[PDB]
Amino acid sequence: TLWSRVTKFGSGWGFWVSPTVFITTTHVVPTGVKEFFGEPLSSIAIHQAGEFTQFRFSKKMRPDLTGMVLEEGCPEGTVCSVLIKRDSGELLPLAVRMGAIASMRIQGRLVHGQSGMLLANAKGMDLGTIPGDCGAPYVHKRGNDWVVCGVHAAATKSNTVVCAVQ
Ligand SMILES: *[C@@H](O)[C@@H]1CCC(=O)NCCCCC[C@@H](c2cccc(Cl)c2)OC(=O)N[C@@H](CC(C)C)C(=O)N1
Ligand SMILES: [Cl-]
Ligand SMILES: [Cl-]
Repeated sequence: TLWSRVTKFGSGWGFWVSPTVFITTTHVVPTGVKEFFGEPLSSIAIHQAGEFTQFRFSKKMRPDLTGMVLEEGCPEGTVCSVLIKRDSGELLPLAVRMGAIASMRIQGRLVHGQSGMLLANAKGMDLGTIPGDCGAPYVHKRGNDWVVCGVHAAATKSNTVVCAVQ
């Protein structure tokens, strides 16, 4: 069910935190549209800053899901999994050790987020390092309660990643 939250969106992915809250990276979001997921813009509260986008829908969009904890990044040193899917729906998690919060200009856009380091398989598949992989969530486990703390925004050709954080 965790992976059923990861949804193809625009030029990447996003993540359902709850039935009404969807997060993604700003640069993958469609532009010049009258709706997202069939809902009018009048029924969505949208907040975008520092390459983090949050949609709060007035209607229950993903009632199949429970709510989980969304936090604004994680402590330095946390090991997260980036829940990358590819177009088949295949599940390809990327393990990352997270570093410090900062704001970094990457290809003209300011990313407010956390850099991290990837922990040969990933490279063979360009995991995290193709445009279609952005928006995937960074998660870690607190007991058996899952915490999402960012969205994939950037990564070097070849092993630093950046997730945008609220
Ligand atoms: C998702 O859209 C994509 C994932 C990262 C990716 O595709 N990397 C392969 C291309 C790498 C180009 C360089 C990197 C970069 C530059 C400087 C610092 C860092 Cl850590 C990474 O460019 C990006 O990652 N740029 C991302 C889009 C920006 C608007 C944030 C990007 O391509 N993300
Ligand atoms: Cl879940
Ligand atoms: Cl910007």
